[PDB]
Formats: sequence, structure tokens, C-alpha cells
Amino acid sequence: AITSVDSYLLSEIKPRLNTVLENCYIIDEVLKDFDYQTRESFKEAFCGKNAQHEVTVGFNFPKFKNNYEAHYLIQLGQGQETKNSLGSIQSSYFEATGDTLVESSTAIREDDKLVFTVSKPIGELIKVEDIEFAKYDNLQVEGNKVSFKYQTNEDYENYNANIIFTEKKNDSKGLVKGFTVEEQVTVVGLSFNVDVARCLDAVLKMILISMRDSIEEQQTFQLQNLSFGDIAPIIEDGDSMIFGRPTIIKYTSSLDLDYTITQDINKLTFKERKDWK
Amino acid sequence: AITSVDSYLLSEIKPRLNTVLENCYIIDEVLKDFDYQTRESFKEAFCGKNAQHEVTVGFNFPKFKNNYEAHYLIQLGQGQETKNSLGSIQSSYFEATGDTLVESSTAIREDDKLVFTVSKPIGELIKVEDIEFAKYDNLQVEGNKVSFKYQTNEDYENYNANIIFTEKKNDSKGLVKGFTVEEQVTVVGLSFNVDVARCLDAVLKMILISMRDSIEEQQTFQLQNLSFGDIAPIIEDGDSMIFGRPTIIKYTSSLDLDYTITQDINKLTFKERKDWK
Amino acid sequence: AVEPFPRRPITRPHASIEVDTSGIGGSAGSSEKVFCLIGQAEGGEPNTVYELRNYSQAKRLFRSGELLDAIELAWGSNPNYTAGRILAMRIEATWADKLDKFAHEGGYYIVPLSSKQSVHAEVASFVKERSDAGEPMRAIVGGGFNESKEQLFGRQASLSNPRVSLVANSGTFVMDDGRKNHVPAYMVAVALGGLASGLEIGESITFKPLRVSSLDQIYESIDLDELNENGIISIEFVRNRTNTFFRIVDDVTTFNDKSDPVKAEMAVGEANDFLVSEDQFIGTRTINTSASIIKDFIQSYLGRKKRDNFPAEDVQVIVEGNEARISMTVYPIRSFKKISVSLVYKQQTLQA
Amino acid sequence: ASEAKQTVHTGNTVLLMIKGKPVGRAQSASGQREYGTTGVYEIGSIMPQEHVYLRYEGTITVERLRMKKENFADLGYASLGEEILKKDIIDILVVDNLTKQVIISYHGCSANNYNETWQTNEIVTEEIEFSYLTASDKA
Amino acid sequence: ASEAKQTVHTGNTVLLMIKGKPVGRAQSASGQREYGTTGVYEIGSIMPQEHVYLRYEGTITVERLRMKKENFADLGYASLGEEILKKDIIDILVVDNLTKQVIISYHGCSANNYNETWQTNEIVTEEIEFSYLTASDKA
Amino acid sequence: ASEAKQTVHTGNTVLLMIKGKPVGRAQSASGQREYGTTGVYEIGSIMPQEHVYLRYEGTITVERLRMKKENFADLGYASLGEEILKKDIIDILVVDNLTKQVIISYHGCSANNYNETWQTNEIVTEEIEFSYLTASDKAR
Amino acid sequence: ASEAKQTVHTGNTVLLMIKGKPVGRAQSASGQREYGTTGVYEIGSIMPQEHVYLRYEGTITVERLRMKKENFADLGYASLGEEILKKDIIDILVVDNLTKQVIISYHGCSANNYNETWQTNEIVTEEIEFSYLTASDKAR
Amino acid sequence: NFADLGYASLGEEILKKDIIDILVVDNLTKQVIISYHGCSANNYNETWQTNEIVTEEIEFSYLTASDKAR
Repeated sequence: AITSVDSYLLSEIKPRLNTVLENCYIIDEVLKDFDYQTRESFKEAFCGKNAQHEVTVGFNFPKFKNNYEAHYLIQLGQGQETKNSLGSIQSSYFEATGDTLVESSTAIREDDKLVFTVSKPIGELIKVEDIEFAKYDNLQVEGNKVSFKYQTNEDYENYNANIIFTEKKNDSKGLVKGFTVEEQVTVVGLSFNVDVARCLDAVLKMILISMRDSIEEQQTFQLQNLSFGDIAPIIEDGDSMIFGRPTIIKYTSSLDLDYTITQDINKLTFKERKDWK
Repeated sequence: AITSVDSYLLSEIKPRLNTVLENCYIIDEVLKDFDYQTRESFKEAFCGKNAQHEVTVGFNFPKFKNNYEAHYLIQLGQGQETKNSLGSIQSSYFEATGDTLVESSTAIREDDKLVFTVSKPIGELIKVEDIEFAKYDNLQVEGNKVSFKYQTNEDYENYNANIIFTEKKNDSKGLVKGFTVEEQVTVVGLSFNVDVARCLDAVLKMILISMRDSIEEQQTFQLQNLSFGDIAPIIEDGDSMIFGRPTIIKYTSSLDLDYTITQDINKLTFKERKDWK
Repeated sequence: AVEPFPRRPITRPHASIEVDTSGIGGSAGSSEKVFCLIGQAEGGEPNTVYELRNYSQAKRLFRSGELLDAIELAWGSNPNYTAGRILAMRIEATWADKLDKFAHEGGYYIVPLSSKQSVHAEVASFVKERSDAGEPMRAIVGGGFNESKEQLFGRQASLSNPRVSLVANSGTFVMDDGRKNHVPAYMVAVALGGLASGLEIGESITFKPLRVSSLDQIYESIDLDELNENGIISIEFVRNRTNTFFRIVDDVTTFNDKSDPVKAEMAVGEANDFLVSEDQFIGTRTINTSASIIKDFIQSYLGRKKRDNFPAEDVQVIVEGNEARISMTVYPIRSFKKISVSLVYKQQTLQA
Repeated sequence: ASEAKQTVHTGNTVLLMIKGKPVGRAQSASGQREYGTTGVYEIGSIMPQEHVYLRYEGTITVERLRMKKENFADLGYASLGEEILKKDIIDILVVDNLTKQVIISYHGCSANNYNETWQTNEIVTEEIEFSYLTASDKA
Repeated sequence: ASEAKQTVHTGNTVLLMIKGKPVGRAQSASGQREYGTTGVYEIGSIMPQEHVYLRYEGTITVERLRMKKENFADLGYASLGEEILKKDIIDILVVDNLTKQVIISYHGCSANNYNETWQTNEIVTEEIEFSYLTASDKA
Repeated sequence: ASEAKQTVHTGNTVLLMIKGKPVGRAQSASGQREYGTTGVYEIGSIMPQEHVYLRYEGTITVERLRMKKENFADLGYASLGEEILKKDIIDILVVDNLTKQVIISYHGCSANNYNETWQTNEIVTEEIEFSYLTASDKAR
Repeated sequence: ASEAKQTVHTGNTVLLMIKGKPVGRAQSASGQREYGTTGVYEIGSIMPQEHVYLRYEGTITVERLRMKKENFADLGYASLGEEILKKDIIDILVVDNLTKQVIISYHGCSANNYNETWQTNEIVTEEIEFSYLTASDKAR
Repeated sequence: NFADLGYASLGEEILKKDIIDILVVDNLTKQVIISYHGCSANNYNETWQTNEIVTEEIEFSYLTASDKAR
């Protein structure tokens, strides 16, 4: 697909940041190496459900004033194409497949089959969690349902699973045409307190490490590489300075389009014609 | 030939940009990764036949004011010669050949031949779409017509085809003398709305991917390579800033001239002369 | 079809045998070229098509008439060949209603025993009406006892048809009773039709002999060429030897065209009327295709097959509308009409 | 401007196809070919008198990024174990991207070796080498 | 956005597992494989008539930073001395990190050589090479 | 080419069998055959007038890596001492590995010699040579 | 595979022993055996009617690096001069290195020849050949 | 070949050969270096190989040799 690393990072960082900040022992583990007073002051101010201060995330160049006490500024950077395929063919498909998804589901009995229901039509099934079927189990997929023989499996009549699958758009042939790009985004934790900037740096590094395992950047946005700048005053001529430490996140990812092929051939036919010269 | 990458890009981008913008589901596919509100706002403003705003394309340094809401500025860059031939002979020809062309045509019966008519004299025929002739078919080309034996082919008496061919200028011999150049052009999508700049970037990347398959840059302008700049304010001291994200498109192409040779030799002749010393 | 044994189905425990007989079926070969005649006779029941198998049966049914002399010539011109079946009908004016009766009698050559041009046009129309159906036919016709070249040309032009041939000459046959029977040219046409019926499928009557005692007119080489080029069959008196004999010059047809053998020459038309004509892989196995890779694939296939057991210049491929037609050239067996000898005199040094 | 009188093939101009499917993310193809040309020498001169062809040999080597699906192993063209004994020969086509027209065919390919490299800062790479019976082009 | 229709394995996507423990700080794995493909020739043509498979061979090579604990020597997979004679064959699994699903199995690994490099500006490196009886994948 | 499609036999396409059990670790087998073919000459020509067969002889040699069990000595197909006198003749088969169809039988094999070699850093080897009475395309 | 699990014997899996002491520095041993097998022929057929054993013969060769002590000459297993007449026949065992179970005994060995070689820049070598009476899977 | 030039024999024709002289000669001057006189064939040999040039070998016994032609 076409991709937007900045909007991915914003969407991914915001919930993760919230869920760490609402959970005191995570911060208590992340900041174990800092000075005791720095740790306790940060945990008192920003952390837990009762926290009176708050962190914020957003893109650069807003028209309004931000929470300069603690704010992650996201800042889309450079990139370049790095590797190309022969014919620019990144892949080919017989059935137009959408995004990868993971969904929780439960088995139910139906007509002496077990079935799992999924919210969308299954374009491909990658994994039913914790199950490997035998041929006897007569595994079949149909529409948005996975179906599974009941006879030997009655103990599992309400078994709970996670389905990893991917959507289908439509039944069509085509070529995925495109290339790989290596692209940079900068993130900086702004604070007018230097110890807050240093803690926001630690929290962001933890978040990015945790992010490396996510399906989003396992399937796309691969090879996350991190670089770190000096701590410096970002703005120097207010009533106080604003400090930050930049980090650069670099990703390798595919830019591509679905070139559908309308041509289809369903019968050869043969004829002999005679040359009398 | 001598070539002008900037004018090629302008001529190629403008129709493609128009044809994407008049087609809503293409934009809906290109922008699938953006935030929902960004996507819907862009599609409402610039997209579809009823679109009240418009995008524009043109070279840098005009004397008039541009559509700073959304404008692709094209900006001819550096280049250098990269590979040379021995004797600078890029090729040689027995018949001065023009540009490559693709044209739709239909068969017609004439004097128990099938013929395809083409708008210009055929200097070389590369492909008749979806046909491979046998020797029995007595394939012949003459002037601006392709001709094809009727006897066994009567079912195809109105067959519709695409002809890929190239013009001839004249019947003359010569050497194509020249070299290869690697050359850069910059393109930037200007907007005073940052989300519009980001969408114009996505649309331009899609357009360039689609462009890679065109005959123009398959035959010339090969090895398209893309680089991307930061998003930044291009102008900063109006009532509002103007933003853009540059992209650099690099192409490898041939610069050459037709050195015609007037010398022709059509008979050797032999003589013996006697040395009496 | 596959036969079930028992024919009745059964559900209780049992064995059943299914028999595939299809590996043994036969008799799929051609018809023979049965010959057909219509004309005057005594005795036979008029407008009834009789099969005849020998001259005794003919003289038993038909008597005392020109149809029996025709049957005699029809088996007398080809004594060194199989004397096959003949179909014959006594006709007691329109002839189409009678010719209709042959429509489902499986015979390939017909001759009317009449010189009248209306008859010949009717017969040509009948041959057309049959041959455009599933049952091909041909006819042979002749003039009277002596007709000029310009009369023969006028007749051929009026009767110009790719399934009718005109024979020019007339002559005398020695009958098995010893009678020196002088006959009009359409009986010579019966004799040629008999020979053509006796010959194999896609053999040709050119340069075959005619066992005739004399001819009313002897044509010199220029007249033989004139008649041949006009699509008229003529008989040559071979004089270059002490063993003189009569030779059928050619099997030409009253439609003459240089651009198509099948309509010009009777034997290749017959071959086309009797010739016989003789694997799939589907695009779902591949992401995209073109006529170029279809051609290269089928060339690789037939290369492998011909190694185990075709020229790339001789296969054509057209793809249209999800369908690909692959057309091979094939070469049928013709018969020589021209031999060209280039004779070069060299000389040689002997040494001893 | 687009001219035919000079043009060269490039990585973007050429499709690689096997069994009528394009090979995605192929990084290179290398075709090599040898005829065993042997020079003839004799008493009476140091010069070669003649050259003779004695033994044809050739290989096609393909490098590819290891996809998560439709690997050479998943496609079945490669072999990891004894099932190499059950793979029939395959034909590899190199095809013009614009015209869909065959540039060169490698016929009767048979695998010599198969490699995978797993490395910590890189995409995983497949590489495979086939011996082939002959090569040809058609025009 | 995450798409399956194109995806490649990368150093971060793939776990290496031995005896059901992941190998920490593994830097590379290199799998190599050979079938002994031999061409058949005869009097009457220079062309190869056929190819035959005659001898399977393969190796797995692993480079690793030498940890202070759970080295290949401490894990027992490597051998420094005569105790190599007492190590049974082991199976090395390369496994998808997301799905925990086996990508390729190397069966019957047996050590060829073992190296350690101690150097003054670098982390210490282990490297080991095994011969294996076969490889397979299951799906 | 697939093993099912190779035109030539190869070591993997064949098995060696004795008394219906496969001979493991077989490294090589060599089969030799002589007919005693002798040319006849006479006064008046320098050239052989014909050739005639006189005496058939043949030997089959088998070489193996020595196993810790099921050696020829352990299986009773070879002899070390007096026990040679209590052996009897055996049939050795070379067999298609796919179909288990016999390719060659050697009939009535009797041992000529038996040999062993021990080395510092190599696998131990066995070699055995049998003379045989006849050979056939089929089993007895 | 572990040494306890190898199917084939190898040089490290076996020991060479004489008079109950291990033979050090042993480089190789070669054991050969012949039965005199002779084919019988008769008038009326070109083919051997049967094979018969006539004369057993066998030799065991041992090769070593020459030690500074405990050579064959020093240990009294070889002879240089008249002392050969005062030797007597010995048994040589090849033995499983793990279990010390006997693999082969050669019985009644008597020396045929004894050989030495000296070289500028190599280890000195000994080679000895014994003829023997019989061999067995077991000790005497 | 020797068979084509009549310097070698394959069958009975050996009886109808007669003795020949073989010269080794200076390539510049065409002066004789060695003559072998009265050569008569002992054996003649051919070998065919899949991917090599075909070879002939012939051996003659001879009566005498000289620094000069006969």
C-alpha cells in the first residue's frame, strides 16, 4: 500500500503511552535506574489514575499552544527508495487481500460442526491460535466463518481462540507493483523541566521496544532503527527554556499498488488447417 | 534524442492527476492509511467531478500568483553523464526511425487479405497485440498498412487489435552518436494546509508508481529513483505559512544525435594490371 | 456406454461388474465410393433405385437397353480393379424429383445418361443440394456424338460448377457380346465415372488408360491444351510408340481456377471430401499470459512430444475474449501433374 | 520521447516468469554458458589450426528476498530434503515487461544448490542455482 | 497498515530455537544445501541429455556473541574437547516470531567446528557449524 | 530429472540384497564375466576363421563399511576359519529400489577371499569376493 | 552421532592388543584371508559345476610409529636375527574400545617380515607381517 | 586418415601393402633430418570419446635409419 509512518506512530504511541501512564509499577520498573527523587517526582506528577498533570502527543506546526510541561512532538522526516524488484513485481495474487487482522472468537456447535465466526470475510487464514488440525478434522473456511468437525472434538464445544487472518476485497487477479522505501520520523519529548525530558526519553524508548512486536510493524514498517540526539534547549527566550532530546525512528517499508489484470483465459482450442501450396 | 525531463513530467503528471481526481474510489484506496477525517476532508474538497477546489501543476518561477491551496511545483535539477559507448556509438540504423507509438486498429478485408491501417508509415512493427503469425499467414508490412492473409482467418474479418510500432523519418543510413545522462527533477506539493500537503505527497507517489509502466519511461527515462525531503514551511512570513514535502525523481536516459552517412557503395570492381618491371 | 452388471441396481451386499467395451469398437472406416446411374431401360420398375452387384443381376432386373450397356462399360473400363457395387434406376421433362430418390442412397459419383443440357443443370443443382448437406457428391457429364470445341466451351461455361466435369470425346467400345457399339460421349463419361469409383480415395484418373477401340475425333497437342485449360476432360491417342493406347489427359473440372486446387482438380476435391482431421492447460495455473508465451509454451510441448515421437514458423496463435485459437498448418497428399528435369552435361578427366 | 532505435533492458523492463506466474521480489538472475572450445595444434607450427566445440554447459542463478509466502520452497521449485528426487524439470522464462514477449527461455532447469541467510539487520535472502539442458530465444 | 500479500522475513521477524529455548544474541544463521547434480553426456551430441541427483549435502552455520552464561559450551551444544564423542544429534528450528510457527527445521545437526575470537575493541564472538541429515518445513 | 524418470540407473536407484534382507552400508559391487573366447586359425590365412566359447568364469566383489553388528561374519555370509567348510552357496540380488523388481541375480556364490582394514581416523572397511556359477535377469 | 550410537566401527572405537597389553601408536592393521577356492569343470559344459575350498591361508599386517621404548623388538614380539628361532606363536586381538569385548582374534601368528624406515623430517615407522593359523570371533 | 591414404590396414589389405619410408624434415629448409627406411606396420589403434577429438595411433617396425634420404 501507500503508507504514512507519521500517522502510524501517532496512532500507536498515544494508546500505549496512556496505558503505561495509568499503570504505576510499569513506570516504577522503567525508571529504576534514575535518581530516587526524579523517579518519585515523575511518578507522583504524571503517573497513575489520579495524575493531575498529563502528557500529550501530536504533530508539529499546530496553530495553538501546547502542553509544554510534557509533550511528544512527532515530525515526519526524510526517506529514499532502497531496493527494487525485477519488473517492480513486489508480489502477485489470485484474490485481492486486505489488511492482516487478529480477532478473539469462541467456538459454537452448528449441525455437528464446530464453527468460529469472524467479523469480516476471510481472504486467508494464517493461524487459529493453539490448534493444528488433522485432515480428519475436515477444516474448511467459507465466507466469514471457519468450520471444524464436531465428532471427535465435543470437549471443545465452547473453546475460546484468537484467529489471525486477512480480509479479502474482491475476487480478482493482479500484480502488486511497487518498491521498498527507508524513511525517518523524528520524535522529541518537550519539557521545561530537564528531568521530565529525560524521563520522557526513557518512556519513549520503552514504548518503541514494546512496539517492535506489534503486527503493524512486523508485517510492514520493518527494521526499526533508533538514533538519539543531544539534550538541548528547543526554545531559549521565554521566561524559561524548553528542553528536549530528539530521537529518530527509521523504518523500511513497501510502497505499492494493486495493478488488477482483467484478462483471463479459460479455454485453449486447437484447429488443423491444410496447406495445399 | 535530446530530451527534457521537466516537460515530460509536466505532460505526464497533468492528465494522470486529473484522471485520478475525477475518480473517487481511487483516492479512497490511495488514502486508506490516513486518518478518517483527513481522508474524507480531502475527498470532499478536491475529488470527484463536483469538486469545488482544484489542484494545479506548473514549473517554478511564474510571474503570477498560484493556487497555493494545492499546487505541484516542478523544478528541473542537476545531472551528469554516467556511461559512454566505444566510439560514442549508441546504435546504428539502416532506416531513420522515429518515436515508438501504440495505436488501436481494426482488421478489414481487402482483396482476400486482412489489413490493419495505421496513422503513420511503419518504420518497424514491434507487436500486433494478441497475434503471432505463421509463415503461412504471409505477414507483410507496406507503407502505413499491415497486411495479413484472409483465407484461413475469415472469422477474424473485423478483429480489433492494438499495434505497437515506430515511425520512420526517411530511408537513410547513419550512426546514433551520444551518451547516457543521469538527471534529477524535484517536485513539491505546496499547500497552506499540512494535511493537504501530506495527501498530495501520497497521490504523487501513486502517480509515479503508475508512471513506471508507461512506454515513455520504459523506452527512455529508465531507472526512476525516488528520494523524499522533510515537510517544512516553504514560505513563512505571510498571513500564513505555506508547507511542502519535496520529492526528487532521478532518471537515466540517452542524449544522442542521428549522424547520417551519405556514403554508399553498391559495386566492387576488379582489374588486373601487369608489371613488366 | 459402460454396461452395469446386473442391470438392476442392488443395495444389499453384493459384487457388481462394470464392462468397458469401448476399447474394441470398430467399423469406423469410410464408405466405399459407390457409383450411381440414371437412364433408360426395359423391364425394371421405373423410378426405383436398385443396388446391383454383378452383370447377371443387372440383366436379370434390367434388360434390352442403354442402362445395361452403361453398367457393362462401368465394369469394363477397369478390369484390373475391384468391381464394386453400382446403384441404378430406370427412368421411364423434370428429373429433380427422381434425383431426390438418390438423396439417402450412399453413392458419391452420378452420371445422367443424357446429353441434354437441362438434365446436366438439374444434376448439378442436385449435387449442390446434397453436397452442401452432410453427404458429398459429384457428377460427370458428356456431349453428343460429335461437338465442336466452341460448343464444348459454351456448354462448360453454361455448366461451370466445381462438382461437374465435362468429357469431350466420343468413340466405340467393343462389348462383351462382340458388338462394335458406337456410343455418345456420355457413355465415355460413364466409363470414367466407373474408373474413378474403382480407384482409391484420392487417386486420380489422369494418365490412366481407357479401353476403347476408337475415337470419333483425335485432338492434337494444342487442342488438348485448349480443352484442358478450359476445364474439359479429353482423351489422347498416344502415337509415340508401336504400343498405341488411349490415355485420359486430366481430371479437370468445369470450374477452372488457378488459385484453388480443391475446385480445379477432381481428385483433391475428393480427398477433401474424405479426409479426416485430428490437451488443455488453463490460465488459472498462471498469473498472466500473452500469445507470445502461449506460442512458446505450445512449441516447447510439441518439441518434447516430437522428441519422444513442430516448426515454429508453422503455428499461428490468436487470443481473443478469454479464448486462444491455435492453428497449425498441415500438408495433404496431392498427385504429380508436372515433372521438371534439369540435365547438366559435365565432363571428366580420366587418367591411367 | 521514446525511441526504439536505441534501447537497453533494465531491471524494471524485464519480468521473470516460472510456470506462468511472475516471481515477486527477485533481486538478480545470472545466466552463464560454456561450449568447451578446444584449440587444435600439430607438429609444424605453434599456431592454432582450428577450434572445436566439445561440451555445452550452462547455469541460471537467481537471488530473491525470502517472502513469507510463495517461497521457492512453498512454490515447490526448491527442495529442502529428499523430495528433490520428485521434482520434474521446469522452464524459466525471462519476458519483456511492456510487450509480454519472451526474451530468453531456459529449458530443463534442475536445481544444484539452495541457500537461505538469516541476518539481524537485513531482509532474508533466498538464492538458488539450476543446471539447464538448453536455452533459446524466439522472435 | 499491515499486508500479508507481500511480506519478507527480517532479522526481527524470526526466532531461532534449540531444544525449545530461544538462542539469545544470535547474529546470523546460514543454511547451505547441495544435491550433487551431475550432467549426462554421450557420443553423438555435445548437449547434456539428462541431469541426475547423486549426493545430498548441507550445513547450518551460526554466529553468536559469547554470553557470560548459556554459551553453546555451557548449554552443551558445542564441545571443546573429547566430550564431542558424547553429544547426541540435535534439531535446530527457525520459527516465525509472530505466529510461533516453524519456518524451517534442520534435523540431525552434528558439529563440524567451533570458534571463539577474543579481541580488544569488540564483543567476543562464537561461531559454530553443523552438518545435518535433512531439512524440512511443515505448513 | 525425477528418480522415476531417469534413463540411467544410479546408486540410489538400486538395492543390494542377500537372503531377502537389504545389505546395509554397501559401498560398491563389481561383477566380472569371462567366456574363454578363443580364435581358431589354420594354414592358408593369417586371420581367425571363427571364435568359440570354451570356459565360463565369473566373480562378484562386494565392499562395505564394517558395522558394529550384522557384518558378513556376524550374519554368517563370510568365514574366518574352519567354518568356511560348513557354509553353502548363496544367491546375491541387485534390485530396483522403487519396485523391488530384481535387476540381476548372481547364482551359487561361493567366497574366494575376505579382507579387513583398520585405520587411525577412518571408517573400518570390509571387502569380500565370491565366485559364482551363473547370472540371470531373474531370480531362481 | 555419539560414539555409543555409531553403527560403523571407526579407528577410535577399536583397540589392538597383544598378550593383554594395548599396542600403542598403532597406525594401521590389514587382515587378508584366502580359501584356495577352485572351480571344477568337465566335458559337456563350459560352466563350473561347483566350487570347492582347497587351502586356507591368511596374513595380518601391522604398521606403527616406532617408539623410543616398547617397540616390537623391545617388547619381544619381533626378531632381528637368530632370536626368531626362539620366538613362539602369539595371539593378536582387535577389541572394542568401550567394552573391551573382543571383536577379532588372530590365532597362532608367526612373523613373515619386519621393516623399518628412517627419514630426515618424519616420524620413524615400523611395519610387521605375520602369517596366522586361524581367526575367530572370540578369544582362544 | 592413414586408412584413407592407404598407409594403414584394417583387414586382409595388410597383405597387399608394401614397405614405406617415413621422413622427419626441417620445416624451414625441407632438408631431411631423419629417414626411417622400410617401415612395416605392427599395430593400429583408434579411440572414440564423448567430448574429445578422435585419435589414431600406429606403430611400424623398420629396417634401418639414416641421416639422409634413400
